[PDB]
Amino acid sequence: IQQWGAGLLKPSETLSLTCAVYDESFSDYFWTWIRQSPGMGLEWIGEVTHTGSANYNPSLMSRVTMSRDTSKNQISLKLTSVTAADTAVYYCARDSPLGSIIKRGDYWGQGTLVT
Amino acid sequence: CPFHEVFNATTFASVYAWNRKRISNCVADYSVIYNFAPFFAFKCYGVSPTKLNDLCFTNVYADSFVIRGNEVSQIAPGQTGNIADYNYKLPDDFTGCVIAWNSNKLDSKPSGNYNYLYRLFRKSKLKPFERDISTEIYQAGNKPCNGVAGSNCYSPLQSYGFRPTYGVGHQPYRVVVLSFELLHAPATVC
Amino acid sequence: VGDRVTVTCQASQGITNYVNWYQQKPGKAPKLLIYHASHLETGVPSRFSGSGSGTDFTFTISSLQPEDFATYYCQQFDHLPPTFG
Ligand SMILES: *[C@@H]1O[C@H](CO)[C@@H](O)[C@H](O)[C@H]1NC(C)=O
Repeated sequence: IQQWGAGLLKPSETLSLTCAVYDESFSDYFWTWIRQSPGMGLEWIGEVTHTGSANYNPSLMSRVTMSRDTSKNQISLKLTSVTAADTAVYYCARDSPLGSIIKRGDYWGQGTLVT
Repeated sequence: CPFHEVFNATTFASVYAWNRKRISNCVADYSVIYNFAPFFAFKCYGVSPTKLNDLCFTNVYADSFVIRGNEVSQIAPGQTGNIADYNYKLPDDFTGCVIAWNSNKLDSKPSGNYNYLYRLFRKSKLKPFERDISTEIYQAGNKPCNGVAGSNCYSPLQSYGFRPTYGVGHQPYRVVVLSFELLHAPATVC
Repeated sequence: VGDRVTVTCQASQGITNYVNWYQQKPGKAPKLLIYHASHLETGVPSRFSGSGSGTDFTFTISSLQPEDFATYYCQQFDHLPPTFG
């Protein structure tokens, strides 16, 4: 899996990151974004289901925005308001839907760090 | 017998609602089905394909639908997957035939076709020769969904994405399975 | 260290049967070791296992191979949003 976006930012602006896959079954898996503050646990940002939808964490509901692109098989994450309290590293994670169960986060990307 | 219409229907039903037709009190000439030059897969269990017209059965059932190529292998008895376990189950004591041929020309457009759906969520696997067509927001976890999608509330059906540029493993294939039945009733079809 | 180690994870409000156990290393992306209680991912040689419901989930390892030095993490599925530990 590949990712890219903005590396260095300034407070009070917007951030955009893109996660791209290299397969052709990019239509039947849940795709989630994970945030990790420097050396402090982990955080769950949001997810996009199979049928082009999105569920956002209540804490960051308004700020965050997820989107897909089936033509090029990419996923876009946007944050409206950036600051110095959101410096972290972001990972792109995948979940395979089974029958009545979901194998959450069975594959993680390298991710990228933002300030 | 009107096998011509079943094999020449303009539109085929979705996988989760396989189209079934009954045939009885007829004269069976299966050779006509060989008019279609291409046949990606053609198999028969329990009866030799060459001696199909020399047998007598009480009746037959034709079940037709459209699937993906790489899933065509899941239409055999004693199989498992995302199709054989939730959309179409074949009992082991199977006596019939299965036919599958590509449909790239007629069932694929550049824009993307969403007319064909297949089930993806279900609590329990289907019984052999059973069907279930009931749209409902599948619920996961202890919380009740209350008929609204969300964190653990999903749509069971998934829509195939068909484009003419897809690989050979994703271009749709039309599939039809014939099941023969003979019982105490007089052997009509022959 | 050496032979055996055991860890526990607990939930305050509400009970659940869904938890996950992930592994991490110095600067590499996390890996999922165990999903849905005892059910094991098909990448687990050295008996990484743990079974228990009722707010007292457990993680147990039979032996410490030379490549067992991580920061193993719990997780939840239900009770949105998921929270780690
Ligand atoms: C199918 O029916 C249509 C409509 O009459 C006809 O044009 C076509 O030739 C038929 N094809 C076959 C293979 O029966």
